Amino acid sequence: TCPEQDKYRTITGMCNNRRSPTLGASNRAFVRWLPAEYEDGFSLPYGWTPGVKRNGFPVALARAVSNEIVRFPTDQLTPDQERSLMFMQWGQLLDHDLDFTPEPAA
Amino acid sequence: CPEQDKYRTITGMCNNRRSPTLGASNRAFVRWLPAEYEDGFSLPYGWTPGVKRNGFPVALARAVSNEIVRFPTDQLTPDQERSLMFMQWGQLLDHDLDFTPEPAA
Amino acid sequence: VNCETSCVQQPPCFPLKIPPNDPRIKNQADCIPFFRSCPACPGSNITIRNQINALTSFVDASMVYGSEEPLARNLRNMSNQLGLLAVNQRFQDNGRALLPFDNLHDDPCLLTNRSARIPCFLAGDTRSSEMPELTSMHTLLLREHNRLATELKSLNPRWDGERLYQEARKIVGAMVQIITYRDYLPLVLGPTAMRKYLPTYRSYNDSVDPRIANVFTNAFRYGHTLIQPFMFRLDNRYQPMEPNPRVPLSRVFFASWRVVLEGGIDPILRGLMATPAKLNRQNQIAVDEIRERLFEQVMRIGLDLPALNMQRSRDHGLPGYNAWRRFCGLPQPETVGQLGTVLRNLKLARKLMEQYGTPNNIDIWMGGVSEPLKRKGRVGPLLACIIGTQFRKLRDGDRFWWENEGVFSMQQRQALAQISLPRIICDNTGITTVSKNNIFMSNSYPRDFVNCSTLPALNLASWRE
Amino acid sequence: VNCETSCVQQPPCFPLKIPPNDPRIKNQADCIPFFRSCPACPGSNITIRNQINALTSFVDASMVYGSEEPLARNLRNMSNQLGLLAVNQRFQDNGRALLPFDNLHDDPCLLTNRSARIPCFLAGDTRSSEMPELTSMHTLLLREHNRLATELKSLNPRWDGERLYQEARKIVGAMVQIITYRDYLPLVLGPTAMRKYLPTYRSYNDSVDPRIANVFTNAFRYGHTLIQPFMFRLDNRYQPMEPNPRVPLSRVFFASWRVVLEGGIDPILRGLMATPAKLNRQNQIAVDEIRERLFEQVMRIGLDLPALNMQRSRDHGLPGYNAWRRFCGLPQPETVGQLGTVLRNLKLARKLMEQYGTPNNIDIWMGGVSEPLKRKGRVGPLLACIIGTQFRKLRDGDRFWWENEGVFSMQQRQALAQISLPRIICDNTGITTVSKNNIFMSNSYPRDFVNCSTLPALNLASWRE
Amino acid sequence: NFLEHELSYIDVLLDKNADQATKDNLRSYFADKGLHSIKDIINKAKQDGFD
Amino acid sequence: NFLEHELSYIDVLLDKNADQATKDNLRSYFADKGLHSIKDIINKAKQDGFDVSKYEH
Ligand SMILES: *[C@@H]1O[C@H](CO[C@@H]2O[C@@H](C)[C@@H](O)[C@@H](O)[C@@H]2O)[C@@H](O[C@@H]2O[C@H](CO)[C@@H](O[C@@H]3O[C@H](CO[C@H]4O[C@H](CO)[C@@H](O)[C@H](O)[C@@H]4O)[C@@H](O)[C@H](O[C@H]4O[C@H](CO)[C@@H](O)[C@H](O)[C@@H]4O)[C@@H]3O)[C@H](O)[C@H]2NC(C)=O)[C@H](O)[C@H]1NC(C)=O
Ligand SMILES: *[C@@H]1O[C@H](CO[C@@H]2O[C@@H](C)[C@@H](O)[C@@H](O)[C@@H]2O)[C@@H](O[C@@H]2O[C@H](CO)[C@@H](O[C@@H]3O[C@H](CO[C@H]4O[C@H](CO)[C@@H](O)[C@H](O)[C@@H]4O)[C@@H](O)[C@H](O[C@H]4O[C@H](CO)[C@@H](O)[C@H](O)[C@@H]4O)[C@@H]3O)[C@H](O)[C@H]2NC(C)=O)[C@H](O)[C@H]1NC(C)=O
Ligand SMILES: *[C@@H]1O[C@H](CO)[C@@H](O[C@@H]2O[C@H](CO)[C@@H](O[C@@H]3O[C@H](CO[C@H]4O[C@H](CO)[C@@H](O)[C@H](O)[C@@H]4O)[C@@H](O)[C@H](O)[C@@H]3O)[C@H](O)[C@H]2NC(C)=O)[C@H](O)[C@H]1NC(C)=O
Ligand code: HEC
Ligand code: HEC
Ligand SMILES: *[C@@H]1O[C@H](CO)[C@@H](O[C@@H]2O[C@H](CO)[C@@H](O[C@@H]3O[C@H](CO)[C@@H](O)[C@H](O)[C@@H]3O)[C@H](O)[C@H]2NC(C)=O)[C@H](O)[C@H]1NC(C)=O
Ligand SMILES: *[C@@H]1O[C@H](CO)[C@@H](O[C@@H]2O[C@H](CO)[C@@H](O)[C@H](O)[C@H]2NC(C)=O)[C@H](O)[C@H]1NC(C)=O
Ligand SMILES: *[C@@H]1O[C@H](CO)[C@@H](O)[C@H](O)[C@H]1NC(C)=O
Ligand SMILES: *[C@@H]1O[C@H](CO)[C@@H](O)[C@H](O)[C@H]1NC(C)=O
Ligand SMILES: [Ca+2]
Ligand SMILES: [Ca+2]
Ligand SMILES: [Cl-]
Ligand SMILES: [Cl-]
Repeated sequence: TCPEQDKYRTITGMCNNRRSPTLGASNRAFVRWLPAEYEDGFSLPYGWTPGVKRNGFPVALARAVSNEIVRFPTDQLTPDQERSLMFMQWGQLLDHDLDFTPEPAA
Repeated sequence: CPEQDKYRTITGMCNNRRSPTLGASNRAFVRWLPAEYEDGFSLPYGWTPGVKRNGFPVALARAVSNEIVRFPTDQLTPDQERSLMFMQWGQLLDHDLDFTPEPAA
Repeated sequence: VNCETSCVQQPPCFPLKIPPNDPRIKNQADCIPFFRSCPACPGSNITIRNQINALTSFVDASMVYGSEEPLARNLRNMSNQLGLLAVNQRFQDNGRALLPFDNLHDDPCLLTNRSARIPCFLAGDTRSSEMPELTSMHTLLLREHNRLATELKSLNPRWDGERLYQEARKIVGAMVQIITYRDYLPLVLGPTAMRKYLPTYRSYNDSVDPRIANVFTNAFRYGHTLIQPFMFRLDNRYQPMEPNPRVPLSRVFFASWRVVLEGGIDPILRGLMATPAKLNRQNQIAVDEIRERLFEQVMRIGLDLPALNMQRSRDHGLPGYNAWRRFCGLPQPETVGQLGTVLRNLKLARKLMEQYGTPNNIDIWMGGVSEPLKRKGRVGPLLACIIGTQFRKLRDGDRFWWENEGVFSMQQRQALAQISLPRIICDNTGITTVSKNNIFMSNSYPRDFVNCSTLPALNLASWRE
Repeated sequence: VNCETSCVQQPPCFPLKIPPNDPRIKNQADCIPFFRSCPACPGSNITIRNQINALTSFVDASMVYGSEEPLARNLRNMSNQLGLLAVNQRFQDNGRALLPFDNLHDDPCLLTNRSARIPCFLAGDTRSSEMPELTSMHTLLLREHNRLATELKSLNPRWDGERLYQEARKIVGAMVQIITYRDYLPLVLGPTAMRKYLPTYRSYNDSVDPRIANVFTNAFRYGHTLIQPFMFRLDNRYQPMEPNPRVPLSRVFFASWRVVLEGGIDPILRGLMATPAKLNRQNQIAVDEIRERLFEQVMRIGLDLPALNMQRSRDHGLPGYNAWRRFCGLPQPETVGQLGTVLRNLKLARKLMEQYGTPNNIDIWMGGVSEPLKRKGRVGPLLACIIGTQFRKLRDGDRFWWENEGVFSMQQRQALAQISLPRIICDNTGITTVSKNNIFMSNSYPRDFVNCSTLPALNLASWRE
Repeated sequence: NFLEHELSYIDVLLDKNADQATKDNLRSYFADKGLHSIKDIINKAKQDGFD
Repeated sequence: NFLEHELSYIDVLLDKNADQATKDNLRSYFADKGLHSIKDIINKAKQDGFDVSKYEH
């Protein structure tokens, strides 16, 4: 069980929350703020089976959305007058302190 | 899930169309608070001897029952404003909502 | 390990150990047996163990129809196209139907009276035989389903078996929701929690999660404190029934032979209407029959149901009393003095601290049922919040809720509003005198009683094609 | 297991299909490769599939120290009791430390320049080498740890290696917290959302779940709309550095050889402070270096990072835009006209409905980044609620939050309040002119810059014993 | 396992006077359970303790 | 997998003029990796691709 006295964090996050010692610890499931939405109810994502609609409408291919909505000509990029590129890098650095979602290896 | 339907399915599936297992049977319970286990993830409090819960020893459940729940049954107070059917409808309703399976002997 | 006979604490066992001062079990090497609930994801070093609900959460009469497709077909009468539920072929209750018999390996009902050889019953839920009073209710709803299917056949001769079954099931389900929310829950919670947690129904909300919460499976055991230590049976004049009118509960558990061979369900339904529940009080929480002699006839040792409740909450990893108070928005006592204020009862508060050391550790059922009851209700504010919250999600989150537009016609809803549990007892038994409306409150004969004729039947005219 | 090369949809693969008349990928039998995220309970017919966080959720500098025990020892210098982190043994950046090298099964930094033979780096997070900008931040915090551990040895010569490592680790974790919640987040959310979701810290609340939420791993990808299409490097006087001053990002991914062999981190850090970030605008969401050419040098085809984000949200079963609006307490548009008012942009609303049919199905990232930015923030209302809600839990729920009583003394707290990222860059590089605070706002040289002197250095005096 | 009320369905399958619509639906019911011929149905009832 | 900077540890274990406390602390570090002797450390570096040619004796 978690030691009654604690000077430092464990590496894995174990024993931060003493009543529930895995909360925030590593190699644990994500919490869900909303229940998952999957084609079959429990494991297959929307876009898996061809012809299966989502909430009455066909599933848009992600790459199609990306072409029609995200694409823009590179020469017209607007530079943010009030943010440095360090604003961008801290976000990625900070992202990599909070979460990494493993996926299988090739 | 069928876009049109007049009747409940027997398993509860497809009540909720965006998330079709919610309320269906043979699914995990939902947790309104994170669980509290001795090792964080599986062993209940009371399992390993000497292991306290939040700074205090775990009371044997039989001993809580003996010291707090027990009373002389002849002194029972009948409820002037409730019938035994009030009790029994509770049990039946319970059995419409949850059954937590155990392994068989 | 064989949890029912060994006292070794190996998986899947988690037996209750015995204190040295025990008033019943004098051997500390003994134990009360206990199987951990099945985990939803066995042997995982990643997920936090959680438990499984084998039933549909919705208030849909799934204890009559089953919650799995194979079971639900075995409960149907498949020898014609009348849409009926299967009934016992060997026995009847003065002509009326009885539930069919299940075929279990290690049938406990057989152990309660070896010579009767009456097995456990087959119903939508596996616990139908645990108390003959429960069995009675099951039998009653099975006879109602069939009575409706017969009536619908008269209105709609062209309808096939499936339509007749689905249409009667839909009605029985609405009756259970109507009796539950109109008549039962207001008397559990009281008016003030009823307003707070079950405000007027507006409509189906597909973002309400309708699942049963883990803690609800413990909190809703509040009803163990209403349990009377006898089964009462009353004759047609509401007097004690000639053979054994006052049977200790330790001799009726799993006694399905008493339904079949000792008078059927009428004397039991009469005893349930004309006998008061037990009042839960801080110094009278639960009776020795469930605390000392639970399942004494079908088990090596009598179990202790309040103790099982607390062991089970630890098995499920539920948080303690104060965490649930915080969840509900209620003050969280830290000292015995503050706990005394929260319970309006300092003596009880001292006993709990001696056991638990801190209110943080009080098991939820023990905290829940120690709290003083809310006005005109039969739980305290913690259980009211857990129970009320749960039944609001099952209502707003049910696409087939009976008042949701499209499920029933405006006319069908007008007719269903008229149903009552006393009326279903008239239509499906030999009882001609039943409790006045709010059967859950009426409890004394003859003051609280009325002739069946004075009650309006369910009019199925608007179910016609 | 064939996901990178095959296009057939069998587990664990979920490749993205190619639409007709695609600007780049002309063959529609081709695909963009995609591994489904690992389930938390593999093979279950009971549990709703969830994914895993391999990292500690806390803001604890686990990108420096690691989140598993053996890794965390592998990053440490076990040749002495100075409590240092391990440094590269073959290369240096003008004397100063570089990250050590990792020994991977399939090393992708070796493919970016075959003659350089510079593998990927070893940090507490596996993604360290994805961008030399990222690598530079990882290197700078490694150096800050060793600098503190050296300074603490001066004060307390009797402290052994573990005590030194832990205390340095503790401070670095507090600096990542102070920078994040005092300087970074106010500029993401804007002042209004910041008051609402991150009110003034009171104390630790052990009932606050500090776990990362599944949706957060997709919402915090807002940052991809800030990515500029080049890497900028600047000499000691903040002018273009001589080798390659503007490198296309499609030629820096996993290009660890650029840190080792092309001047180190000093020029990258300067281009980060002296270059504006990209502005997210509804018609300029993300650049084609990441939409067309992501990881082009180390794979059979360049990826589409916005598209990956959207497929990933589907892999994780996340609900769509309107369900997250409802969650957040924001209105849920039904029609194109209603969505045009939410987005204050009807042309883009129409495009989203053309693709998705209903705002219920818009993917969370796409709907989130389409929203108009909050005043003085770089996210819209929906993303503000998710990001803010998450970081309040990581603060209130962290027993080791630097401001929580007992973690640091009152004096060490007053000292730590003086730290800042420009100071950290001065103490650990050859950079001698840095950004005025706030570093994330300051972007123009020399207007927004100052000498390494006007800035208060950290006082470790109150760490003596 | 086999249920006692399913013995009455055998009485219907053997009853030569009942209609084929009824017998067909019962043979399907038992077929879904793995009992494809009247010999298989009987032997399942006996196997599981009946007469 | 053996890491490149653990090659520096091998030299500290082979340096005869080295603090005995620092050498115990390294042998203990390698023991948690399942490497219980100096030769077993050498062979893991060898198998994981590294130049072991100055330690073949
Ligand atoms: C310590 O932190 C606790 C967590 O707080 C959350 O997270 C932090 C970071 C902040 O964002 C904080 O603002 C958050 O609330 C915190 O405990 C929380 O306290 C609230 C309020 O007391 C609790 O809310 C109450 O919940 C009950 C139960 O319903 C809840 O759960 C069900 C199932 O999820 C949902 O259906 C509900 O929507 C609820 O979420 C409600 O019945 C109750 O509302 C009723 O009562 C209020 C007040 O009378 C009425 O206005 C309503 O309309 C209803 O009539 C509250 O909603 C919350 O459950 C609880 N969470 C936990 C984990 O305990 C605690 O107070 C903090 N303490 C300190 C000292 O900071
Ligand atoms: C349909 O039902 C939806 C669910 O309703 C719950 O269940 C029913 C049965 C009732 O009990 C009902 O009262 C329950 O709320 C319902 O959606 C819900 O709507 C509320 C109100 O908008 C949402 O609350 C908002 O949550 C966000 C995010 O924080 C939440 O989750 C985190 C993570 O678990 C917790 O830490 C928080 O405590 C929250 O629970 C909050 O940021 C937000 O607070 C800000 O909200 C307002 C205005 O902005 C102000 O108080 C402050 O500025 C707060 O800082 C709300 O608390 C809830 O998330 C949402 N649930 C779901 C599942 O979507 C919906 O409205 C119903 N619709 C109809 C038509 O009936
Ligand atoms: C176990 O269950 C048994 C039932 O299977 C119980 O057996 C019954 O117990 C009662 C009470 O002792 C007996 O009642 C007596 O009956 C006789 C004569 O009855 C005859 O008529 C009935 C039908 O009306 C028939 O069932 C009998 O076989 C006889 O033909 C009276 O003279 C007495 O005054 C008294 O009424 C039952 O007869 C008896 N047998 C049956 C088959 O019911 C037994 O009590 C249970 N054991 C325990 C420990 O609970
Ligand atoms: C909701 C519930 C549960 C848990 C169900 C689940 O999810 O598995 C249990 N009870 Fe209790 N009960 C039992 C007996 C003999 C009763 C007398 C008829 C009885 C009554 C009763 C009432 C009135 C009630 C709600 C108002 C109620 N029950 C709810 C309820 C016997 C048991 C036993 C035995 C258990 C399992 C104990 C364990 O091992 O954990 C039980 N009930 C659980
Ligand atoms: C939080 C997050 C995640 C999810 C992490 C997880 O839980 O697994 C991803 N990103 Fe994004 N990012 C990538 C590159 C090349 C970047 C340039 C340096 C970059 C920046 C960036 C920032 C600024 C940011 C937050 C402000 C951020 N990232 C957050 C973030 C590349 C990727 C790739 C590739 C992925 C995985 C895509 C997939 O297959 O699902 C990714 N980032 C995820
Ligand atoms: C399916 O539904 C049919 C029709 O509703 C049920 O049929 C009926 O079954 C009962 C019991 O077998 C019969 O009742 C009795 O009659 C015998 C003499 O035949 C008598 O000895 C008994 O004491 C009792 O009065 C009834 O005649 C019979 N009717 C018909 C039309 O078949 C059938 O049992 C149902 N099957 C199941 C599994 O529920
Ligand atoms: C690949 O990496 C090599 C390093 O091995 C790069 O070579 C540098 O380039 C200069 C100028 O062309 C050469 O004189 C040397 O080989 C290197 N410089 C020094 C100072 O040694 C090479 O340019 C890289 N190529 C690409 C396409 O990335
Ligand atoms: C899920 O069901 C399939 C099909 O019946 C079966 O092959 C598989 O073993 C099941 N999975 C588990 C974990 O029981
Ligand atoms: C350990 O520290 C010493 C002394 O600063 C240094 O020379 C050596 O290279 C370090 N070892 C590693 C593996 O970083
Ligand atoms: Ca149900
Ligand atoms: Ca972390
Ligand atoms: Cl989520
Ligand atoms: Cl719960």
